[PDB]
Amino acid sequence: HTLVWGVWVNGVDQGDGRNIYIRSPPNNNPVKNLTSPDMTCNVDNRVVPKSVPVNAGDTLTFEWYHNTRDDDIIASSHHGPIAVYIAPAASNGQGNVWVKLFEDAYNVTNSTWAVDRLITAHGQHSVVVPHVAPGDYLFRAEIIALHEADSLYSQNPIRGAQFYISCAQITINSSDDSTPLPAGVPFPGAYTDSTPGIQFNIYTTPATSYVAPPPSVWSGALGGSIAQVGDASLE
Ligand SMILES: OC[C@H]1O[C@@H](O[C@H]2[C@H](O)[C@@H](O)[C@H](O[C@H]3[C@H](O)[C@@H](O)[C@H](O[C@H]4[C@H](O)[C@@H](O)[C@H](O)O[C@@H]4CO)O[C@@H]3CO)O[C@@H]2CO)[C@H](O)[C@@H](O)[C@@H]1O
Ligand SMILES: *[C@@H]1O[C@H](CO)[C@@H](O)[C@H](O)[C@H]1NC(C)=O
Ligand SMILES: [Cl-]
Ligand SMILES: [Cu+2]
Repeated sequence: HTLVWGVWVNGVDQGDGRNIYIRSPPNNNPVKNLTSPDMTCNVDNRVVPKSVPVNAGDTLTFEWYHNTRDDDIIASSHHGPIAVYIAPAASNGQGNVWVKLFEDAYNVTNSTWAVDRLITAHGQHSVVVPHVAPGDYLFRAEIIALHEADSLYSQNPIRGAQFYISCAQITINSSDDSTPLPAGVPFPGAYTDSTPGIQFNIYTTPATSYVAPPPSVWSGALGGSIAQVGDASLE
């Protein structure tokens, strides 16, 4: 169980964003139903009042918490990958609009899942804002926890892959638009019971074998990290 508190821009904390620039759900409960509209931006998907300003090139940092800011972040059992997508806010998540900007499953060297490292990075991970058409966007951060993913939720509703999904409202101001945004995949829709990465047994299968659900990272993506950029206790 985990939620997003706010975002940083170029290492500058933008302040508490809950129900403000984040479309926050009432709680940190997982989404599990792959066909639910809840797969779009979780269970309380609606325009919230503000939208964070950025430029192409900027480093946008998501910040997750479990119960309170800079706490244990998310329970260690919840091993899994992490993705970020983007879409035009016009679409409100609907249609085939979602383009992936980032992916991190398992790191062979360090021998840690993305989530493992997110605990260590005080709940912070980042992407570099791409050169798309200025305007309003949604950035969808997605944690998949696989602690019960040896079953499918459709066949057993008290197990299955767990999605922790958070949509941030981001306004891109300065960009030259050298890589305009493509069409994307829909959510719900893009993940099924048969998609790879959705059913997987982390107790028997070695993490090295894990393949994250498609789609692939779009070519116009600029990376890419899971690491603390800010100190929240300093404020
Ligand atoms: O460890 C491997 C084993 O895991 C089993 O699944 C466990 C998870 O390991 C465990 O982390 C998970 O814990 C949940 C708990 O079920 C929730 O009820 C609880 O919900 C809290 C929330 O954390 C709070 O922040 C919020 O304020 O309130 C709610 C209500 O109390 O959150 C924790 C995680 O933080 O429980 C799972 C099952 O109970 C697998 O099932 C097993 O197969 C694996 O071998
Ligand atoms: C999953 O969501 C779909 C779409 O809202 C709904 O028809 C279905 O009842 C849900 N299934 C599970 C068991 O709930
Ligand atoms: Cl859980
Ligand atoms: Cu949980």
